[PDB]
Amino acid sequence: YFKIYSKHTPINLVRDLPQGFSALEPLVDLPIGINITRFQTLLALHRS
Amino acid sequence: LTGTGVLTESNKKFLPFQQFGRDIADTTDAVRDPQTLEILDITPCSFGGV
Ligand SMILES: *[C@@H]1O[C@H](CO)[C@@H](O)[C@H](O)[C@H]1NC(C)=O
Repeated sequence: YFKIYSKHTPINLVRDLPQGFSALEPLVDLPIGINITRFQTLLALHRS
Repeated sequence: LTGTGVLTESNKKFLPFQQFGRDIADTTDAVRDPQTLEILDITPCSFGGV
């Protein structure tokens, strides 16, 4: 089971992680049943 | 989940994921009914010493 917990926060801080507390609610539970040892972040390019 | 008690209306703002509730003893104190998704409080039936 892949448990994803999420919390969405409106901030206005420029550079770093804001200092505070926010408990993450569970978003989705996925029955994927696969081995995971490595992961990748996906970004988006901007072209002009 | 089995038990005995009186089911009454409640004012506990359950979050969407949240289904039931537990007291210190871990006995269920509130439950969300299937089919209608409403939140029912579970209050033990009156008892005491004679
Ligand atoms: C049946 O249960 C689902 C939740 O599992 C609910 O969304 C749906 O409204 C229920 N249907 C009826 C007719 O109660």
